[PDB]
Amino acid sequence: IVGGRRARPHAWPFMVSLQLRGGHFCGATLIAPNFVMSAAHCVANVNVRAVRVVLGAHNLSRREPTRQVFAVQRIFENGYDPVNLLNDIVILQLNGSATINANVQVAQLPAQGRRLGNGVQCLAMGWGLLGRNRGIASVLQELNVTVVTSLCRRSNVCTLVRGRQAGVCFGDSGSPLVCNGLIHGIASFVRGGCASGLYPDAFAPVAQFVNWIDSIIQ
Amino acid sequence: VSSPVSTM
Ligand SMILES: *[C@@H]1O[C@H](CO[C@@H]2O[C@@H](C)[C@@H](O)[C@@H](O)[C@@H]2O)[C@@H](O[C@@H]2O[C@H](CO)[C@@H](O[C@@H]3O[C@H](CO)[C@@H](O)[C@H](O)[C@@H]3O)[C@H](O)[C@H]2NC(C)=O)[C@H](O)[C@H]1NC(C)=O
Ligand SMILES: *[C@@H]1O[C@H](CO[C@@H]2O[C@@H](C)[C@@H](O)[C@@H](O)[C@@H]2O)[C@@H](O)[C@H](O)[C@H]1NC(C)=O
Repeated sequence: IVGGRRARPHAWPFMVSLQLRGGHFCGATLIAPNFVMSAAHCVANVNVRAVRVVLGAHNLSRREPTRQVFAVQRIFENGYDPVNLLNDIVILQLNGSATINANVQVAQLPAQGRRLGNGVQCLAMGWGLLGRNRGIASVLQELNVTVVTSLCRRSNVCTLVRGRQAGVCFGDSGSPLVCNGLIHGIASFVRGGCASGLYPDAFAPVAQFVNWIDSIIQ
Repeated sequence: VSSPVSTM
């Protein structure tokens, strides 16, 4: 997140860190004790065998005994278009079930077909690049955002912050867009650059796939 | 690629 604020300690207990070596590379969202939702390109050319699904985290710069690391069992995709960046959603099955603590909780999704219009206030998060200076975020980061329809596709849900150069950057892909306590977006791609101020940041449109998510999660 | 897309 560029131009954002630190999150309160585990204020968003559904926030997941997808790690490869020991470094963060994508974020995710816990939608069930044994399921994780993220971005399809986050696993496109990676050995999913080696990805550890870190959950219940705050500062990924050292070890937290409240953190619960998992591995990927099953990978579901509903037609990811790697070139057009369409349907950039993936459901990752867990290895096991997570302890629903105060630090780990199950996020919730909207209904199939729910479209947010321009003007709706949303919130983005991620451990991605920390902003202008300073790289990957050591501490989860927050950012108030508003939905835009201009310079966007309904094959996405788009987000702009008006009056400042701020928005999602590299490493935030797969992280959720919370709108009224509902997960409406998955961080897919930016245009021209992260906090460009002219091109809207694009999220994967969760509401278009819920019926598909419910067939895996139920 | 920028205006084509810049997947993070
Ligand atoms: C930035 O976003 C945070 C997160 O809450 C957001 O609320 C909506 C506007 C949507 O954007 C959601 O997607 C998102 O979760 C805002 O924090 C929220 O602040 C408001 C006002 O301070 C809180 O509402 C109050 O709730 C209390 C009871 O808790 C009432 O008594 C008040 O009358 C008032 O309604 C809200 O609870 C709080 N949400 C959370 C999760 O803490 C933040 O305000 C927003 N910033 C800006 C500038 O809009
Ligand atoms: C989840 O799986 C963990 C296994 O660790 C990892 O396993 C494979 C997938 C590789 O990524 C390997 O490099 C790792 O060591 C276990 O530690 C953990 O206990 C498993 N979860 C449960 C609930 O048993």
